[PDB]
Amino acid sequence: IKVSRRRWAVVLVFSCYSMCNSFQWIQYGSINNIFMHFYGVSAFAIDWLSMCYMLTYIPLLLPVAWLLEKFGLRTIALTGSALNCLGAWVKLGSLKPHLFPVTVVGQLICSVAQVFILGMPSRIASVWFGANEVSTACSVAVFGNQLGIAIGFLVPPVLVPNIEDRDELAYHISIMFYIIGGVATLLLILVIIVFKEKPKYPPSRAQSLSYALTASYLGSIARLFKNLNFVLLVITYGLNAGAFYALSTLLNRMVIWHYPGEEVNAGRIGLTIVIAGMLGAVISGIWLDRSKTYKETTLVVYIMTLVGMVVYTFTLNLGHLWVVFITAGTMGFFMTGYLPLGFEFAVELTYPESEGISSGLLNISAQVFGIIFTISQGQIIDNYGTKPGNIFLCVFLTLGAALTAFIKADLRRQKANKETLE
Repeated sequence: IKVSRRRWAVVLVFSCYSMCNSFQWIQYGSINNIFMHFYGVSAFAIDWLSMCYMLTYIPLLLPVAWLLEKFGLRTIALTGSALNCLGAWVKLGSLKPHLFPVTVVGQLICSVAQVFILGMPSRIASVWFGANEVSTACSVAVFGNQLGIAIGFLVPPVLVPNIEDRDELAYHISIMFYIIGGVATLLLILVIIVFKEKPKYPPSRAQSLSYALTASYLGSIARLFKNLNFVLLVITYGLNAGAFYALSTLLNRMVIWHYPGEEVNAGRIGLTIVIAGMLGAVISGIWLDRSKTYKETTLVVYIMTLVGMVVYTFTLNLGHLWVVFITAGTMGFFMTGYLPLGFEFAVELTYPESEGISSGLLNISAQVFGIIFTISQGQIIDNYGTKPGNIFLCVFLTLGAALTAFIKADLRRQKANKETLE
């Protein structure tokens, strides 16, 4: 068994166009107050450019999983990169005040490519890396996707200033679309020449066993939904992860409403939320591995997410910009840090069911609640101001905190692991 040096280039290029794809998800929500003026549509319409990523994930998750297991890894990788590249070039045809529907068509194509990209953070690690490197390679793939959102907040406010003149505003928007289109096309060329179908030699003994080994999705889903403990965890995971999508999409609307101007600083808050959360994941992941106390750390971290919202909700309008950075950073520190806790707690409760099925339900719950929260909070912000909009998320996250408390620590995988040893 020998491993090839190509394994690091495979993840590096994958994390690059996953970074580009995540940029296009939030490139409209970071400058939401600017795209409203360019196209003349309301804030609800601009939020759809960030929510169509959520909608397409729900029905396309299962077929893409079947496609990935059928046509291999390279075919899905080419499809995901080409659609991401194709969607970026379609957007450049929408550089007119009246061509908003062209933007939606272009973003929907990028929305389809999101499913083909988020489907294999882990599968790339299995095929290309040995048993020791599976854990770190899977995190690097997720590392790029999260870092794309951080770039997606900081950059658009710098490239696109708040100009009343549509004709001059279109040039600045054109620069942003050209760079993303150029990067996506440049990475699409890279995907063609590096991503191969499989490494020349197996990377680990398990992969050799996996290749030699070579029920249905609906059969598994029935059994997981019989686990009451997992059903509660699915709901609580959706409330937390969905609150992240809702707040990220509406972050520009909340910040600009209380601080006129300062579009560039609103992007910095978005970067602060993501970057702090990226540090939250590694701390929570390391702590959970060492302590192995899945139930207690899930409740403590989930409560801190509620505490983050409470301090964020009331300190946003105090009139101080720096305190928003601290409150949003702490708020984002625990929201993204809860994601590794939810995944590990779900696999622990659903043993020996496949991790892909368990993680798929959590992701679907995240997108379903992301659409509900974004729609409901948007109407509340429009009609009742931004404070009831954030309070609405605080109330729901409080409901999730109680539901998590009733989850029984049925850590059956830990029981199974010690059973094999004895």
